[PDB]
Amino acid sequence: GVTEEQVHHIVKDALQRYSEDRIGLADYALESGGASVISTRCSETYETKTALISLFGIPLWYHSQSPRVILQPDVHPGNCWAFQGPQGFAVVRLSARIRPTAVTLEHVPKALSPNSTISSAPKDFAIFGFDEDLQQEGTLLGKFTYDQDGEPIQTFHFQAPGRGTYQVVELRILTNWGHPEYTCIYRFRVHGEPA
Amino acid sequence: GVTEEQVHHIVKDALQRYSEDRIGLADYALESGGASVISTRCSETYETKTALISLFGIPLWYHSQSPRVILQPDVHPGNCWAFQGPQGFAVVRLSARIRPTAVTLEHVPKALSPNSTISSAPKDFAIFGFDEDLQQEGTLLGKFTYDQDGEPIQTFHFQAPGRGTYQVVELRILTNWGHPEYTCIYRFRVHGEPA
Amino acid sequence: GVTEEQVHHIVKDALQRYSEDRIGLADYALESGGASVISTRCSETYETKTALISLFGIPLWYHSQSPRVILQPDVHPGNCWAFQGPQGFAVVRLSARIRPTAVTLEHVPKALSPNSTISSAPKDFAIFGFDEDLQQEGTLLGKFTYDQDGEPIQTFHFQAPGRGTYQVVELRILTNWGHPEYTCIYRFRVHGEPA
Amino acid sequence: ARSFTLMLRYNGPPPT
Amino acid sequence: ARSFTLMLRYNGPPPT
Amino acid sequence: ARSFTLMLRYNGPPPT
Ligand SMILES: [K+]
Ligand SMILES: [K+]
Ligand SMILES: [K+]
Repeated sequence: GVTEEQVHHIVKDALQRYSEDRIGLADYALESGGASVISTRCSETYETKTALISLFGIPLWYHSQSPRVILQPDVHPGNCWAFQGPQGFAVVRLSARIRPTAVTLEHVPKALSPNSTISSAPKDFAIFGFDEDLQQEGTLLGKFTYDQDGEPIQTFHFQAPGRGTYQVVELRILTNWGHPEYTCIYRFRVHGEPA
Repeated sequence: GVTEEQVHHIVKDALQRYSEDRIGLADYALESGGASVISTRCSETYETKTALISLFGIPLWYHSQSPRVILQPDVHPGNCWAFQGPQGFAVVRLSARIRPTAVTLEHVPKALSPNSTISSAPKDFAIFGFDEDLQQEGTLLGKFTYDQDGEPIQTFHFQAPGRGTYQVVELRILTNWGHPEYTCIYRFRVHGEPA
Repeated sequence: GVTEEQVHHIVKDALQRYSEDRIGLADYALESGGASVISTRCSETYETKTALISLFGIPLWYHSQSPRVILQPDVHPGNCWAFQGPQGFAVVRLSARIRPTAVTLEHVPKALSPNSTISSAPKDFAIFGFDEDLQQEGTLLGKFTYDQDGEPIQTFHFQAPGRGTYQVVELRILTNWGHPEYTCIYRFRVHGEPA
Repeated sequence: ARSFTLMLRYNGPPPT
Repeated sequence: ARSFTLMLRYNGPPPT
Repeated sequence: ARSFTLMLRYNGPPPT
């Protein structure tokens, strides 16, 4: 069997990986590290008018989540960017120019969702890189599928990665898991090798 | 004994439950998921005037935690709503109409508190449901006691739950654990079955 | 070997310590618990002008992290206070007057940093206590070194602690781990015995 | 000056 | 009144 | 325009 000291080592290593942003890979799309969205190059935000911000009871304005939130680590239910329908896109200026090796997408767990269903999750998606920061025509880096029956956090490795560098990338959502009104993106990460 | 593979499975399952809001139950009182307080139907906030917000050194206004914070997941010391004395109440519009099956209350751990005491914690409490959203007379769903000697997060199952649905609920604090000035509520959750 | 029940107990205890601010010691420098910086007595903030806040596309102001963030628990990359060069200091009014017994410093993990290097981390540092809250001449409580090859969170026990009390303390950074432009402080904690 | 809070009210579920 | 967000744009890395 | 921060100062402990 295993010894007591061995069990403690296994637990220590597991919690250290947990504390390293769960997956232990640097994220060049993290907003606090220097990444940002290019708002004019994202899908229109799904505006719902169900959340009202006020002062002293007097109405003010509606509350909605902007594309910035896909670059932010809080992923409690509703801390997600929504666009209308099952196709949408977001363009991100990474914090540094890198050779991308993987991306990570996550969604809220089924256990924290009504009826244990996450139909607003992205399904098929594609990642594009823009060699020149201001060019409008991107290069396909990879196509993947977020598995609604998989772990909440899923990492996707570029199958045959072609080592040039990029600082501007696009997350293009092609389908969702069946929600008839919107698609929700909780957090998008980009991993790779710096210069 | 146990095998190495078995230890890894146990740790994996434990961290997955940890990541699912610690308890793996959807929370219909979570603000980001669509819940909100009815401010005119909560206790007056304990206002202390010890926290001053300013700009360039010029005084501005006092900082205090509103009842919204009981619907928010950050539970570091002081990220709690306080009311004066040992009796108080908060009314919450849940994110959906549900059949309530349990509630969860948590407090800061003794280890993070001076003298390892949490006398501001709620003690005896009761949960009421308001069948019609605008009615002022509630139905008792259950009476429980938060155990200051128990785990920081405590879940309470409605002992004989009587399946109608509610969207408006009240947390009524009847006693606290002895603090002579105030009672502090860190986070309140409501669990149940949607329609 | 170990039994299955024993493995579960080990994991339960480990996750409980994890949840208690990782180290299970009360932090009298935590801002939400009542601590605050004395801004006129900290180093000038390193202002970079690379982060621009705007509205509807119209420029507004630059975004920079103030010394308050060393008293805040979010330690994702960039959620740190920076000063110019390898020497700097911050003065903190603790939430209560205590007899200090230890301090804790943490930095972002190497795994989440480009090239697995953290040269902006503090290296040698010293802690001073100010017996009278308004005095300008401090008493040395201890000198320590943050180990860039150690665990991200490091706790330092005052080797021969001399039991008077203090509410105002200074973190004085003497060297860093080699970054040629700035030093980054992610979070500073102070532990001890209340009155 | 006085104390203070933005208030948030939902009349329907936000996207999740 | 209308919806809303502060926008954040970097033109270089912040301190980390 | 210039840089920026709200400042928070305590003169006594908040509720915990
Ligand atoms: K997010
Ligand atoms: K809270
Ligand atoms: K911080």
